[PDB]
Formats: sequence, C-alpha cells, structure tokens
Amino acid sequence: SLPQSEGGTNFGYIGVQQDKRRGVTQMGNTNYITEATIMRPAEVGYSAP
Amino acid sequence: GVGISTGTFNNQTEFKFLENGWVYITANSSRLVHLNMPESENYRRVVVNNLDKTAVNGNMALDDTHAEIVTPWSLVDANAWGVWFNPGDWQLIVNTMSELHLVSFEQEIFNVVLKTVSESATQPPTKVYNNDLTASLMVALDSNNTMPFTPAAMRSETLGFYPWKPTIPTPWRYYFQWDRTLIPSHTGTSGTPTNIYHGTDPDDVQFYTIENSVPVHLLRTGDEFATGTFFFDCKPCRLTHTWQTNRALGLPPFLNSLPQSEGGTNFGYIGVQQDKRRGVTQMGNTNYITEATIMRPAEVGYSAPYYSFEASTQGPFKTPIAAGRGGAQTDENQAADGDPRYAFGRQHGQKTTTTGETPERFTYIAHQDTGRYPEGDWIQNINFNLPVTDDNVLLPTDPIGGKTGINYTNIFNTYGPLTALNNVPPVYPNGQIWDKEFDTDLKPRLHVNAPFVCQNNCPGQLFVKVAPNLTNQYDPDASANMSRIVTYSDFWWKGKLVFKAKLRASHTWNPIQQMSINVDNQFNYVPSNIGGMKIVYEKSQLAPRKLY
Amino acid sequence: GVGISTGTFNNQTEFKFLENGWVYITANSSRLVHLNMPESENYRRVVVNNLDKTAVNGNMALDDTHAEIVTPWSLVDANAWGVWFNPGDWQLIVNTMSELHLVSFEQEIFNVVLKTVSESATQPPTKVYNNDLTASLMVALDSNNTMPFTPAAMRSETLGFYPWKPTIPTPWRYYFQWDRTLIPSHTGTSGTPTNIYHGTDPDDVQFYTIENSVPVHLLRTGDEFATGTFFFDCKPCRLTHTWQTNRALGLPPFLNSLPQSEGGTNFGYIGVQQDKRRGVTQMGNTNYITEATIMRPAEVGYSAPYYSFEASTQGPFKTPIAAGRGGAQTDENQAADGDPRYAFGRQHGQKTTTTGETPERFTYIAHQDTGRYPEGDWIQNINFNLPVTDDNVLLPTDPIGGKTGINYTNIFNTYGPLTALNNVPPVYPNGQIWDKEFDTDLKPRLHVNAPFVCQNNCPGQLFVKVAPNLTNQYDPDASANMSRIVTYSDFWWKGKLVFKAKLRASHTWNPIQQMSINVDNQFNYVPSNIGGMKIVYEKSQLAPRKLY
Amino acid sequence: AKLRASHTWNPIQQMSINVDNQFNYVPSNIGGMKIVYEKSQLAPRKLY
Ligand SMILES: [Mg+2]
Ligand SMILES: [Mg+2]
Repeated sequence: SLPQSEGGTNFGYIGVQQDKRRGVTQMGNTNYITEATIMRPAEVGYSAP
Repeated sequence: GVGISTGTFNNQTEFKFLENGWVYITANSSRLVHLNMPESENYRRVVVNNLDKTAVNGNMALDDTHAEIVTPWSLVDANAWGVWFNPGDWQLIVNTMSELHLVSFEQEIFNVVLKTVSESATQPPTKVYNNDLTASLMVALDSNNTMPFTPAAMRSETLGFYPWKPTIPTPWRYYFQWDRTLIPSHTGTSGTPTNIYHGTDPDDVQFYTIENSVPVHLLRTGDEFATGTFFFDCKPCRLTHTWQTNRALGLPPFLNSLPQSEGGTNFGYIGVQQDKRRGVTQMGNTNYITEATIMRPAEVGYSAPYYSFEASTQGPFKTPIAAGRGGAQTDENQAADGDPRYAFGRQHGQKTTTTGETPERFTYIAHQDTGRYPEGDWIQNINFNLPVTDDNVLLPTDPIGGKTGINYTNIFNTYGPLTALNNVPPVYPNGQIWDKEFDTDLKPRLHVNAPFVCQNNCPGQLFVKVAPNLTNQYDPDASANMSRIVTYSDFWWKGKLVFKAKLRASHTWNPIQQMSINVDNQFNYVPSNIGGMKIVYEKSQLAPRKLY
Repeated sequence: GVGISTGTFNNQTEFKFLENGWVYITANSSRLVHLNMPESENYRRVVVNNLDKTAVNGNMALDDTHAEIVTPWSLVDANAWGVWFNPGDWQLIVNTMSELHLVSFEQEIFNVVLKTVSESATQPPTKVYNNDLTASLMVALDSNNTMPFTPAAMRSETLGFYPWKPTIPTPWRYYFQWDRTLIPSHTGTSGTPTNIYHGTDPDDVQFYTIENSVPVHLLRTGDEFATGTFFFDCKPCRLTHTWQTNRALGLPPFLNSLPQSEGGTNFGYIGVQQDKRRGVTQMGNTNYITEATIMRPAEVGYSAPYYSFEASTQGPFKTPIAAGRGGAQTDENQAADGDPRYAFGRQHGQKTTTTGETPERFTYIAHQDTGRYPEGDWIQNINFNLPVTDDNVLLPTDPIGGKTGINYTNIFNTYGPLTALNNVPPVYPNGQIWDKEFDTDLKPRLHVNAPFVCQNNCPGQLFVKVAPNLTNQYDPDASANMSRIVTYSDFWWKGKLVFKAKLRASHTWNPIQQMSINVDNQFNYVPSNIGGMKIVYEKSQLAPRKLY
Repeated sequence: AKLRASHTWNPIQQMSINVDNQFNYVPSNIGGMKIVYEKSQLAPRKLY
C-alpha cells in the first residue's frame, strides 16, 4: 500500500499481518517478522559499559 | 533477430571429479521470468510508521517504522541454495564431501519477449494479448556495486526453486535514512513513552538511481545480455560439525576403577578424592579438580544477550547471535543460540497446492554443538565454600532487577580472547549463499545469513525493467497520469555457479550421520496426485569433525 | 533489423582526473523522446498582433507583435545545464573546480519505434495502438548551421531534466521579418498614439525549409543515426566570483591609530587631515584625498540605463544589462543590475505534482559583486565646494524632465575604456550552456544567456519529424487537406558532452563558500510520497577570486 | 589522498561559511584570534 497524496502523515503500509509475513529471524519462537526482529547479516557498532 | 532464439535452457548439475579428490561442481540454473510494467515510472520516498501498533506499550518489538526508496526497477536475485540444487544434489554434496569453495558465477538473459495487453475485444468482452516486436526490456547490471546491497533471500524473494515452474523478480527498494526514537515500556508503563519519527538527517541522505550509476541495455526480442564470469575469493565452507564442548577437550581423567559387568548403571569411577587430585585449574583457591573445574585450552562458543534489543539513530533492533546448538537431548534455547527461522511460500518450499496466506516455516538447529544451555549456567562467590549458600551463588532462577522472568544470563556475555567459533552452516534450500561485506574499517568475523562473504568485490546486482511504452497522448508538462500501453515481459534467465569441493574420508570405526529416506520423510520428495509439490529444509554438516 | 536494439542508455557522469589537476568531465545523457505527427505538413507565415493590449496607452512594454514561420519540424535541443548534470554532479563541479572548458559534443538516436493510433475498436469503444514496422522517422542534422539559431532554453523548451522521465522535442519556428511602429504613451495621454504593423521589407525576406537546406535521414525501427564528435573552441568559464569593487582595489590608507580593545564600534582612524594627505586623485581642484576620491587603476563594472527600452525597425525591446550583483545586504535593484529571471515548468524543475498552469520562477542574483546601487549615485558640480549646495548636486531624488518617478540614473551610462567585466555565471539548471555568435562584423564582448560562445561554428541543430503515413485516398491536386494515418513515434536520444576543468586550491587561512545540505533545503533533492520531484536553482561561482 | 566522486542525485554535507560561523576565521580588532574544531567525515558512504 503506497500513498496517493503528498503530505506528512500520508504513510505507506507493508500490508501483511505481522505474524504471517515471509522472511528470516533469529527468533525460534514467534512468527513475528518485523523490522526490529528481522535478521541482519551482522551488527553495526556495539554497546559498552 | 525476431524468429531466432538467443540461448539454451540448462538446469543441469555437473560433478567433475579430479585428482587428489577435488570435485568441480557446476550448477546450472534456468528459469522463465515474468515481469510487468512499473506501478509508476517514478522514484518515491515513502515512510512507513505503525504508531498503530507501537503505541500500545510492550509492543516495541513490533516496530516497522522505517523510510524507503521505491524504484521502478525489479531485481533478479538468485542468491539462494534452492535455485541451484535439487534435493538429490544436496544429498550428494552433503553426505560425501568435507568442505566447499565458491569459485565463479556467471549469468545471462535470453529469448526476451514483450507483449502488450489491450484490450476490451470483444464478446462479453474478453482480453487479448499481442506481440510488440519493437518493444524493449531494460537491463542494467551494477557491476561496480555502486548501489545498496539487497539480498532478496532475507525476505524469501529470490527466484523460484523449481525449474519447470516460472518465476518472478521483486520490485526493487532500498533503505533511505531516518531518525527515530522509541522508548521501551511494559503494559504497566502509562503516560505516553516517547514514540516519534524525527525525520531525515541531511548529512546522511543518499538518493540512488539506476539511470545515473549503471549503463542500461535495451533488449528487444532478438537481443541478449550476458555477464562476464565473476571469480570469487572467500574462505572454504566446511561440511562437518564439531561436537566437542569444553567438557571434552584433552586428556580425560584416568579411571582407577573400571566396570566389570555390562549394563546401564555399571559406571566407572575415577577413584581419587576430588581434593587430592593432580592437574591444572584456574581456581587459585580450592584444591578441587573436577571436570567442570579442570583447565581447558580455551573456550568453545560464547554466551550472548537474549532477547537483546539495542537502539541507534533509526530505532531498536535485535542483537544477533553466532553459535548453536547448545542444549542437550531435544531441548534448546532457540534464542540463546539464535537458531534462525525461515518463512517462505510455495515458490520457495511450501506445498504449492496450499491455499491461504499463511507461510510455511521451520527453525534450523545446526548440528554443531557450540551453543549454550543457559539454564545450566551459574556464578559462584570467590570463596568457593561449597555446597554453595543461596547468597553465594547467582542462578538463572534468581530474578534480576527484580523481574520475575529475567535472570543474569539474559544480559550475559562471555566473548573473549579465548573464544573459538565456527561459521554458519548452509541452510538448504532457503538459505542465502554469499553476502557482501560491510564497508567498515573493522569487519565482522562472520555473517549469520550466509557462509560466503566476499572481501574482494561481489557480483553486481541484476536489475530489469519494462521500457515505457507510451500511447499517442503524452504531456510531460502535465501532472496527470503517465499514459502508457499496458505492457509486460517474459524473459529467460540462465546462471552458472561453480564450486570446488573435497571428498571426505572415513576415520572412525563407526559409521556416521547421512541423509536418506526413510519410510517417513519419503513423501517430501515426490509430487502429488495433482501437481505436487514441496521442498524441505535439510541441514548440511552431517559428519562429525574433531575440534581438538 | 526489427527485433534488435541499436543503442545504449547511458546517463552516467564520469570524472576522470589527469596530471596537474586537469579533469575530464564526460557528461552522458539519455532520454526517451515522444513525438506526434505535425498539425499540418505545411509551412505557414503567421502574424501575431496584440493591438488589444498595446492600444491601452501605458502598455507599450507589453508588445507581443511579431511574424513567424511555422514548420512541420520539431527541434531536439539539449542546450541546458539541467540536461547534463544532476545536483550531485553540479555540487562536485562548483565546489572543487576553478574553471571549465567546453571540449566536445556528440549525440545519436536509437531504438526508433513508430505506432499508429486508429482508434475505434470496439465497445465503449476505446482506442488501440499498433506498430507500423515499415514507417519512418525523419531526422535531419543541420551541421552547416544553414538555419536560424533557436536555442530553446530561452523559452524553457529543452529536453527534460529527469532521466527516468520521458520527454518531447518542441515545434520548430523562426522569426520572419516584419516592420512595425509603436509610439510610447502613458495613462494620461490623449488620442490614440500610432500603433501599426506596416508589413514586410521585401529586401529582408528569408523563407527557410529543412527539405532544401539539409540532408534528411529516414529511420525505421532498426535504423540509427549518430552525429560525429564536434570539437569546441572557446574561452574558459570561471567558477569563482570577484568581490572587489573600486573601493577595494589596491593599497589601503595607513592607519596611525589602531584600536586597543575588541568590540563593535572600536574603529581605527587614519589620523591625517583629509586635505593634508598624500596620494593621487583625478580631481585637479581639491586637496582632499579620501577613499571615494583616491585614484583606482580602472573601473569595475558600469552603469546602464534601466528600464531602458529602445526601438528599431521591428519594434521596442528592453536594453539588456551585463553586470550584477551591486547592492549591499539584501537590497539589489534587480533591474539596474539586470539580474536574470527564469520561468519554467515541471519538466524543468517545477514540482511535478503541481497542477495548474502557473510556472515556477526565480531571479538569479550572482555572487560576483560587480554591479551598481544607483540610490548611492550622485554628481557634484565642477567646483567641489562642499558640504554641497542643493544647486550644485544632482541626486537620484531630483526629477528629470519633470517626472517625479525619473532621475538621472535611469538614463545613465558609465561604460568606457576603463571598464572591467566578468562573463555571466552559469545558471543551473535552467541556464543555456553555449550560444552562437552574432554574424555581425563587430561582436559583443559577451552574452547574457550563456557563458560559452562559439566564434568558431556551433553544433548544428537537430530536427525530427514523423513521415507522412498516407491512407489510400490521396489527391495532391485536391484543395481539401491531407488525410494521413494517425501516427506517432517513440525514440531514444543519447548525447555526450565533454568538459575539461581544473581543480581549485586553497590559498587563504579562512574556509570559503561551498554548496551543501542543510536541514533547510534538504528536501529539494529527493522525491516525495508520490513520484517527486523538483530541481532547484543553485548558483555557480561560489569561491572568491581576487581582481587586484 | 584520493579524490571523491558523486554517486547520488542529491548533494551532500560540506564545509563553508556561513553568516554565522564567519567570524571564527578572521582575526579581530586586536591581534585576533581563534581556531575552531570542525569535524572531518562529512560525506556519506554506505555500509551495505
Ligand atoms: Mg549434538
Ligand atoms: Mg557579495
């Protein structure tokens, strides 16, 4: 779902239920595939004390 | 010209054996590819923002907020094992060979066809499809890797895995920069935790176009496009799993008392008091030397945070894990080992007769025992006065920060200069094959999506696009609709991926793990009463290795 | 032949660096071009005459009266900076390089397609477009420059500035001679001041046709046409602006008293009586030696009449102005300095989503401070008895010829043998790039529409036209007009423009003017939620130079 | 060092002056003067 007017809240939508999407995650439990869940090849940066 | 084919279909897989047991695996792959004209001939910056779900509190992990450039170009990605091998092939490779090198990759596009739909013609009223001979298909190969690398395997959007079933590319799209804050919360946190999309850091803006970076070729029916042959350079990938954890490295303790009848409780006994034993440990206090105490040369595998999420500039994201598997008999922390989970549809494995929007799934648990079972972790006090007091030990049962469902292992990390690791195993068939390396000054010791990483140069991405087939009325000065004849293309794609592998040898008295069928199992490898069919995930590192 | 492409899309911009910092900028450009058959296959002499607006009295400046030859040919003009560089390109050029030479220019036409409409088939009833394989596209290249020069940049009618957005040529037309008198007037003026179009000086009649002057190529689908490589010869265009006006040329006067605390009104003082000072002036009378008085080697810039209109054979026209900019902070008299003003549409910069026929506009105010601020002008009497009497000075306040709104600066002209000038700065993206030189025995020292002027010979203009696709009923002897099959063509255009530039170098302690983004501004360079998009005015001569 | 090249449609961050800023780079009424910290990695790259 792509927007059909310009503007600041005219968002686009992925358009598939979060638990029925196709793709790869490192979460053996859920079928949730979201931008925060989705696998990435590695990790950029690191957290330190 | 028109009536003259420009290529040959070949989905044949060749194994050429050489001397010193080197094999030369030539995987050929061919597909018919279908492509429609773009939704619009324009580039778009679109923002997705599900406050809809994130504002709920405790639904942070459901964040989909991002920005994206939607291009009128489509991507031909064949970067997945299933494009190149059928199961029988994978059987052969996996049971019989000890390592695997990635050598070369070439591909071409041929027998291009373009048809225009149009139209309402005629009798209740029907549609009819004609050839536009003079029409063109746009092809562009980003051989310089000018453009964002987007492996389609991650979204299970590669080419189809079946040679006799046609397939499609995917609309190309790439990340555009966005700032973003999303503050964590639980069901209880109320008030409204800040959950905002700030915009775009101008210092980070990069808008790419195919047109300005890559030479574009127009292919009519009689035209053909072929790439060079690209030669890879990466490490070898091994087809053997290691089974030893720290507890099985080196010289086991001599048993002074050996069993003297067969049976299931007829144990052997070390036969020396645990505090009167000889050996080396890193425990300066006690004179206890036991199998969990005894020194080992280094550490196999590592402990990592789970399910850890970290956040930078563009929002929160999961912390990735390398190892696995680590748990005993059929019990694993599929998160502490970060065992990857693949969701895919019909084109890539699901039963092709299955109706419904729900994807097929599985969780790959590697054979290589290098992970952790944090349930078994613990931490004692310096004094090692044992049996240990509750106050002198920290268990994976004791809550941390006063949360019932959180313990120390969730934040734990034992990566260190003594850490040993293997690379990820190939995940057949939905796995990625190779992946480009990060252009960072210091690089990851591996990637978790693919075993082959190109430090050199990687094959450029291949993009296709139906050329604008205009009608007679076109006014560019007009804001109004791009007026185009409905046009689409069929073209064939052939690729050649070459490996160089090495045959295994029997080093033990006992036999080993290998694929087969099986009275179970047997029905995942044949079609059905109707036109089948299914492709099943199936491991890769079946034979044991030997760490130490 | 039919199904075989005859060219390659390339809109790629290559920057190839050589020794001693000479760079070899090869700007490639490609567009898909759309073209309909002529409105009639005939040449027409049409006259325009707006007595409706000129007879108004006080409306002399609104004259549009002229004569014109309308040709069945269309013009493919690529003469505009926006055709060749995107902002990213332009940024590089302007910020890092000091001058710019024009080297070579070639173009070709390929993958021609001709389609016939016709239409009517069937039910509600809709229209349908088929390929005419045997149909031809006429292409003619006027390499001898036989025909009137019509740079389209002046009417914002060049090719599109977006690679992925198709475009069109513009209908060709040229000026045909006409005599014309129009007497100026104001609102108060009685009677009807004479306002007539007398007709056409037979001694000055020139009727040109493509057919009789230029070789014409017929291109069917499989044909292609390429021009040679044209090599320019011109002066360099500089990418640095000069900041010095007369008031800052040479040795500043010695300060005998320097301030001794920081601050905003802690000025320094020369410390010598203005009439007891040493130096050279061009004032034979006084012994006053001041900064506005002290001699300078010559004069930077010149004063010009504004808004001056002059009239010849064919009517009135504005007197054009060279220099600019001349005023201080944020106030510049955009007419005394003749700052140019650009109007353009969607294809060339205006937001492509904007509906309505109102064009986007801007006024280019150059960085090079070489203009005038006539409010600051004045003229003293020979005697220089000052403070000056009202009788001895002529101000830009004192009315001339008894008009409240007119002063001497409106007719003033200080061009002279001591005048120093720069050439016009490039106007990205709507500015013209190169321009033909007048075939007058004596030539202008510059042009205001473009920085590069071919005194050699300029590239020929390129003309296209759909060939007459006749129906079976055709009678040339017949007065009724030609019934032709409705035909149109899509063809691809590729051009290559090569520059040779030189890298600048830092010679000052301070940094300098350079383009960037910017939390403002940042959004003129990316598409939108829908298909974008916009190209914005962006200067050209950013880094300072030095006159003297 | 090595010269950069434009890879995007958009322009990018780069140093300049600036109606602000402009007075940190010239001396003063007296003998100036000041030198100001100023970053270094202005142009975008691309990780992946
Ligand atoms: Mg095991
Ligand atoms: Mg200035």
